[PDB]
Amino acid sequence: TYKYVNLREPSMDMKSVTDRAAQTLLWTELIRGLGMTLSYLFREPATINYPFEKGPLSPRFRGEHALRRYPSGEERCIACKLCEAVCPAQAITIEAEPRADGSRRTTRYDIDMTKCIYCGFCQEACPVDAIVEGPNFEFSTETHEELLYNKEKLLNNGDKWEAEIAANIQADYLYR
Amino acid sequence: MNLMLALLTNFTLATLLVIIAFWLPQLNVYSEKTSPYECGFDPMGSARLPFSMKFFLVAITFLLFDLEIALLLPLPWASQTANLNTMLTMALFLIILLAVSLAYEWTQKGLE
Amino acid sequence: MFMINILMLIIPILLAVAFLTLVERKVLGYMQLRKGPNVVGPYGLLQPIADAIKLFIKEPLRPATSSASMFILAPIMALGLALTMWIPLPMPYPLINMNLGVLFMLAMSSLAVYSILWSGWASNSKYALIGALRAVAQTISYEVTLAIILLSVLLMSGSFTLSTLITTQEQMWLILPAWPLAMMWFISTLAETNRAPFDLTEGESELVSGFNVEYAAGPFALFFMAEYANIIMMNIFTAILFLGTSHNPHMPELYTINFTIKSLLLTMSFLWIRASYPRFRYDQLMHLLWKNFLPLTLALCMWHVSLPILTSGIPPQT
Amino acid sequence: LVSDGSSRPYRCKIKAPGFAHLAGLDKMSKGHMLADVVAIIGTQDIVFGEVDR
Amino acid sequence: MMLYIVFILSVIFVMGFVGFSSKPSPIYGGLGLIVSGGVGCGIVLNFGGSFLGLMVFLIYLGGMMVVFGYTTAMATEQYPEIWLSNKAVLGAFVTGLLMEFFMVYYVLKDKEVEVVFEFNGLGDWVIYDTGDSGFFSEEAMGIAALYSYGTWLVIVTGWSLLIGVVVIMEIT
Amino acid sequence: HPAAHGVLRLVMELSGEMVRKCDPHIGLLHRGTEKLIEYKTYLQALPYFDRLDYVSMMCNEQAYSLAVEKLLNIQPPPRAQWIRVLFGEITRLLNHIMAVTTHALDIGAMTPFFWMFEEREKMFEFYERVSGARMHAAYVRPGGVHQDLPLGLMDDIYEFSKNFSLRIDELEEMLTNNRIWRNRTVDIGIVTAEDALNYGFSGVMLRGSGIQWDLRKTQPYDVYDQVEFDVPIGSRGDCYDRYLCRVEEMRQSIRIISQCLNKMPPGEI
Amino acid sequence: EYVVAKLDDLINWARRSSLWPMTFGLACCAVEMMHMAAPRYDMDRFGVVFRASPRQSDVMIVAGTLTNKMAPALRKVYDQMPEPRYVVSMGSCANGGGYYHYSYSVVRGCDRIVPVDIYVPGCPPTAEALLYGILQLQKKIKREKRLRIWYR
Amino acid sequence: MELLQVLKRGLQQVSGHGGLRGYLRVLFRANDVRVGTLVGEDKYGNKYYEDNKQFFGRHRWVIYTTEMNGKNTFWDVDGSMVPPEWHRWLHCMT
Ligand code: SF4
Ligand code: SF4
Ligand code: SF4
Repeated sequence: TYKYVNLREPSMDMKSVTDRAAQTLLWTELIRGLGMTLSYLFREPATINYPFEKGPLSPRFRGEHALRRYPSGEERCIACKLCEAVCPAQAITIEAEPRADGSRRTTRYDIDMTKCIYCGFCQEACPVDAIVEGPNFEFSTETHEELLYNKEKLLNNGDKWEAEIAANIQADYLYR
Repeated sequence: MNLMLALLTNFTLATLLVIIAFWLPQLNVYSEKTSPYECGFDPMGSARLPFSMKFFLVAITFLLFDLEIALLLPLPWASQTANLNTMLTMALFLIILLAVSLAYEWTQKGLE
Repeated sequence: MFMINILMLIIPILLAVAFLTLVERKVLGYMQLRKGPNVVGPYGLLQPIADAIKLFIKEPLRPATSSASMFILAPIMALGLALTMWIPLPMPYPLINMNLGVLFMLAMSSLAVYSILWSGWASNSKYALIGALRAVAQTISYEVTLAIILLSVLLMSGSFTLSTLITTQEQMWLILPAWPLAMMWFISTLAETNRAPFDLTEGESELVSGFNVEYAAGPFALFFMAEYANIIMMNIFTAILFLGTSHNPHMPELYTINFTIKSLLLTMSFLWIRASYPRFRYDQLMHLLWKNFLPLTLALCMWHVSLPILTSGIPPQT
Repeated sequence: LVSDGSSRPYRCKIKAPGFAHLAGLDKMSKGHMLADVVAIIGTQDIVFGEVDR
Repeated sequence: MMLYIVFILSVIFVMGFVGFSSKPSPIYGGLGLIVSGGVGCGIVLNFGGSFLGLMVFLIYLGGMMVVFGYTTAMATEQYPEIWLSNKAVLGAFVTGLLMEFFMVYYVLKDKEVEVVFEFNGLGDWVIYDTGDSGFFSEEAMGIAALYSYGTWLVIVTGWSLLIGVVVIMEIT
Repeated sequence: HPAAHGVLRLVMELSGEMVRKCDPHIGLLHRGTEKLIEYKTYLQALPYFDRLDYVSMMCNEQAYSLAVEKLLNIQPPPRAQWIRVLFGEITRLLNHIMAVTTHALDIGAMTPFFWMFEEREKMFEFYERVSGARMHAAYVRPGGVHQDLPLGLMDDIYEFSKNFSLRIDELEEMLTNNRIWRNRTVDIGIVTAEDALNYGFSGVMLRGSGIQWDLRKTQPYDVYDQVEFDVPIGSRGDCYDRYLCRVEEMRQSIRIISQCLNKMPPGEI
Repeated sequence: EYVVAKLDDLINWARRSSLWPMTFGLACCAVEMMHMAAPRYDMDRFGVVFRASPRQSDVMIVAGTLTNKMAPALRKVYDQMPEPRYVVSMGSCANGGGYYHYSYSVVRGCDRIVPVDIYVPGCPPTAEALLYGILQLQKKIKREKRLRIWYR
Repeated sequence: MELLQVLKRGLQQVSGHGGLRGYLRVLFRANDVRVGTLVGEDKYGNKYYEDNKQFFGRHRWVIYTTEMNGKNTFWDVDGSMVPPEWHRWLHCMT
């Protein structure tokens, strides 16, 4: 359909034009709002007082990585070379080679933490359900020699909290 | 005799404080490369300052309205007199001689 | 010990202009919904001792392209005519008694803008060159709005000195009778000293940073301490020229107590604005003075001239 | 979006404003001051990296 | 703070000039004035005339000069300079400076030398006041406000300014 | 500073005051995109559509995911679309909270920024609860929405929407009829011509200028047809009538988010 | 003797407690910088006042992606800053370039152009691992200007 | 009228909170000085108060005390210290 805005005409009669000459010359407008709508300061401030208080999130949040393990640990990753092949940024790097018993596992697993674009494509391709984006924003170290991760940085970083992780998926896994 | 004691006191804190700020680290042993990298964010800028007029008149235009409000200044001493009509009849002339001098030029300010 | 009455003035004020910078962002903090510098204080009241010390450690570059002879005599001012102007200013007892001294402010109100034209020119090209030129141009056209509307009331009080101007405002807070003028006494000092709604001189929006751009931490404390030595003075003036207190030949002290609980409210006005209004686009900025502010200021002068004469009112002075 | 009949695409050509709303600054603003041209832009809503068009 | 605090201003004033009375690259011309104007308004503030001194700051030194300085960006010189650096400017200077000095040296360096410079005595400000007096606003230029007797003096100056703008509305 | 969260360098030859010339240099952010999307598959290359602009997120990808379902002759299931209206029409509350403000931070004000972004936060949760991440979130796909939304959000959308028309009434008393702003914008940069069409402009600086057309109701998207709204229009072609669309276009959205919470049918995704 | 090492509980506590960060908006990462100065997590008034001119700063910040044509600009700006300067990159594109790392017209990494100190990792770092990345840089001044004059 | 009304909460916010000792000490840590209603058990030195459910987002808060693990004493507080359980509580994820 339509509408027409800013289409109006002044009335042009001496009952009006005072009302527009009691405005220009006496400032009866322009004190209407910012004499007032500004104050209106008397509302409670809104601030999350940071070092202590913190704000909301959701169980589907994305962040620092992990590699779980079952009960008594198997290093849940089977090195099926997938979370590697859907990765848009191509951070992941994986090198398998048959472990002594003959069950296969990894050797090098490196997520670069600069390239990773935080998809949620590597949480959703792993069929054996290993690699999982953690919910902790612990980060920010002082040397780029660092953020590159090896395998045996990840596991700890994913065994430091599994009380966080193992209780999110069981909220979220019923939807997908 | 104590005014000049209250002036050269004031500058001498100020004319001191330049050196203890500007000069003191100015001889510090840091690098301070001579490279022509300075004069921020208009790197080179080779021109004369061109004449731009409506910059100029706002000088002149003031200077003349200025004078007579020195002439206008001794009203409040002159409000104490003998015959006062020669004041009100005369005092009110300067003003209207000021305000006229507006109305003419007011046809053209340009962009001021 | 007259020399220890002076140095008791210059020093104890540099704390206000210091600790204004803190109440700058607390008051302007809660307009935004947040708290002000907090972590370092504990209350924050300890912030400005740490800030005064970061600059003068931090290296003071000069442009290779500058004329060093001007790059000193100019700031060696922005701290004089700011600290000299304070001299004859009754609270209640001024350090000097100047016979006609009210006029002496305009002498020192007029001679500061000739320290802007030096610095911005002293250095270099078009951000401080034509950028320090056209803040000259607005700073001198807001005097004619001034000296007149200062000269108006002085018909209504009799003389040029300040000891009379406490007597006449006795039981009449001189803001009733000329309240039309008083407004324009406010928008002036806010337009002249380069503060919020007409902000252009110091740049944020219209340019990068006006007139401050070159000075590194070394000299730039002075200006950033000079520009706030004008703002708390004109506003420590307005309230001797309008909202008067009641002298007390007995407890002088209760004069100043009730006096800083006014001038210190009043000031917290240039902060209570700056959160609020936008800028003028330099055309509209002067273009609104001649056309608009001025015609009245003349017209009222034709009025406060006659009102005494037409009531047998004429104030008791020479 | 062309596509060649198999898995990876062929030209994927994106157009967003910023080839119009800023094609028309030079036209629009001639005859006003400089301190307008800062406040003309803001109305088109020009936001870049989009002009990766 | 002796009795000579007047004689010490003027001979700074007289030296205030010769800076810009030769040829200094006239962005330093101003700094030859606002010193001279300043010390000039200095001398006048003795003698009792005050209002008439404190105006030169307001109407001229403060107000006028800025226009003299607001241009010389429009006429803007090419690449300014610190004066007295050159050999063209420096040569002309001293011979002026000494010419009062060598004057001021033996003008009175002794009892008297000789006649034409000997009829000016010094040091008590012999004339600089008379007796005592009453008070009117002070006595002297305290009453400088005549819209009484002076009229045909104003109304020319009052009218001569009004034409100041018309001439300058044109050639501009 | 006036980069508007971007890096352009423009050069003008002004005549003493008036500009009369401008010729900007874009190409500071190029990054080399469309040469790099021949080299990636279809579902792998999605985000590089989300990272294109910084502000509208789910409104991109709504324009890719609709350019693929076509070539596939496939439509989403019904509960798909009625998401893509709720997020699709919730990010029109983002670029209209930004372009009234981070535009008017140039005009110099403070609070209409520090006053709003208290709120533009309360929205960023709703990108985080639904899927993952702070801004760029890859959710829409070629098949309709990725995964279902939690138990919740419909008491955090409703509870949040009925508060919001007040906030947008603190950007009005603070702006419209405030003079110093009215005077910074009226009759400024007026293109009323049929060049304002001839250049092929898109929506606003159209619809705010007269000539009347919009691609939401002249073409359907994904069931967009079944909800009612009116397209604000402007009087004269200046800026301050391209502002006034972007208020009356934030007061239309809260009609649809309010109209679209009642209809979402159960079904797959 | 010991006065020096007690003096650096002043000067090495002054420079860490007032920072005047420049910022570079370029790309997505700029918006999650703004929300650090919006009132939720309130950047200023925790000691760090937000943007100033190029000359007056201490810690410049690189957001965004650095193409070829922006490199000649940065390098120059990093210089003019005074002495006590640092460079804190952020975002996955100042660390080796996000993606675009294989493109033709993107510099790879922005360490290559300047001596960068602290890093932060991810499209937008979550407006949190920013501040967490500074409370690294206010803890990365444990250094002493003693033991250069006063040992060698 | 409003001079003694709200004031009766603050004087009980002070004189009933640690007296003078347990007040200036919880203010110098931050200006968070409001005393929540309930408490919490966990864990080492770090409490969790939790407010009465009279706020949203500033209703759930925390307290750091001293030298967790090989740590500087107090005025160093970062916020990566919370035990990896409360991420399921303090962040309002659940
Ligand atoms: S997690 Fe899934 S994808 Fe990553 S390696 Fe183990 S199996 Fe292959
Ligand atoms: S996180 Fe995002 S980017 Fe890093 S690997 Fe998994 S998908 Fe590829
Ligand atoms: S991801 Fe790459 S592009 Fe998106 S913000 Fe972080 S850096 Fe800028």
